[PDB]
Amino acid sequence: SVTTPYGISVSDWIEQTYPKMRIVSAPELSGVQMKAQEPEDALVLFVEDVNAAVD
Amino acid sequence: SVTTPYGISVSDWIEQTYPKMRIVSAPELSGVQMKAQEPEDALVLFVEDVNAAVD
Amino acid sequence: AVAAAESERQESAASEMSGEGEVAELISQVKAILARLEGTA
Amino acid sequence: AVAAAESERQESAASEMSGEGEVAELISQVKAILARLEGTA
Amino acid sequence: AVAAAESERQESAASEMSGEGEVAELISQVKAILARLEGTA
Amino acid sequence: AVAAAESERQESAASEMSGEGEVAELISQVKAILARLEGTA
Amino acid sequence: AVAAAESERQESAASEMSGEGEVAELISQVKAILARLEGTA
Repeated sequence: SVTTPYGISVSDWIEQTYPKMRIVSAPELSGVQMKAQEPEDALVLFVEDVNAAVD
Repeated sequence: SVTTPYGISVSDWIEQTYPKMRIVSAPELSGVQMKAQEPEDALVLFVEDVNAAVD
Repeated sequence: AVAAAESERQESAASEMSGEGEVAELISQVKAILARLEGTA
Repeated sequence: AVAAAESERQESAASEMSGEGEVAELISQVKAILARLEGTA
Repeated sequence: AVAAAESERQESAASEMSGEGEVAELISQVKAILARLEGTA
Repeated sequence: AVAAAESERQESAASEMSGEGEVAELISQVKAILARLEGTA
Repeated sequence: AVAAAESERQESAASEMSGEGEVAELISQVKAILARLEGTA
């Protein structure tokens, strides 16, 4: 929801750039690692399914 | 309906950020409390319903 | 009956949520009606 | 009542507002017609 | 058919209107076809 | 069917046009299917 | 039941895509149901 100072959110950028991009948020992806005491948060970008025709 | 000086409303930001967020305005939610003489106006964000399968 | 009531209810909710959300929810309810039409026949 | 004059009144109204509201009301009227189609069968 | 020609014209016009105008005219014509579907049965 | 294959090709092509073009082409194909439904009955 | 499973999985997938993608996927599913309705009759 962070917006550039003119009013375009990161969500708007995704909508106008990757319209069919599935976006989910999971509690277990927060604090995956600890650098020294700060719980490192995670982002995972992955293809869900791949068609069986090509391979 | 208040905008940035470049033509993006708060409603537009909600549209592009939380498109399915219900927005209602109630007469009884205005002037809920008193600071000293100024009727304090309120905002309540809440989940409507929670599915019963999870719990 | 109960189905129609639920439809009307979700419709009034889908009238108070932005424009993209409203259009998405209305199209989803439309598709639910078409799925019911398929189920009848 | 007549169910047609009200439909044209809603059509005029929807065409008179802005684009998102017009598309929302048109899909709502489409849903109403689909629900009446379900009710007939 | 007369109706066929009418629909074809509507399409040609909506295709050369802008995006929201097109997405509104197409749903208006879809609603017209749905009204005809209700009328026939 | 020939019509089925044609509609599949239309969908595939629409999937690569931008969002407004996507929704316009999909609604146009929906209108074509509804017109064929009217023609059958 | 297979078509219902496909429709519900596609609804869950399209729920969290952005607004344009959600509308596009929902309209594509609506058209799929219309094509199936055409095939049945």
